[PDB]
Amino acid sequence: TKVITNQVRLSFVHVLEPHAMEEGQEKKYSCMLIIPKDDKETLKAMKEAIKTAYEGAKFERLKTTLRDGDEEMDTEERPEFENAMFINVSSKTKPQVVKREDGVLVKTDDPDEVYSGVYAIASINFYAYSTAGNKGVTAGLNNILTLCKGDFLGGRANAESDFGDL
Repeated sequence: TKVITNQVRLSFVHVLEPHAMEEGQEKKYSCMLIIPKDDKETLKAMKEAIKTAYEGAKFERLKTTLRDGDEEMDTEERPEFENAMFINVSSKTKPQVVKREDGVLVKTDDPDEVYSGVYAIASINFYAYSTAGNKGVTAGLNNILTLCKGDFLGGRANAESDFGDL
């Protein structure tokens, strides 16, 4: 079940303080990992973990949270997804978030080191769910190593948002 990625890019970053996805829900810690499709190693490991979660709990019809950037996103609007897979990972408890300093790991909560767009190594853990007969395999967030580089991925609201009322 458990994967330690190579380099990925973080987006929708809520690892330092928890956030409610939707109104009324429990606040959680979460982020999106964007994984280059070049990274067979990480994606195979994910595949294998997903398999194991399924094993331990009809496969071809198995719902999972590992998604295809090029297929699901418009990569001219959102180029961070170009040629990438992506996965939203969540944790009810606070993950450890660290960086390397003089070769040792220390915690950081600097918003300049931990931000949407930053590159990182992440540990996650896949597991089976079943919620109001919503069934499948998902992944929990464990910890993050921020590599303290990458351009900021800023929120941009959509047209329906900007223009929808009038």
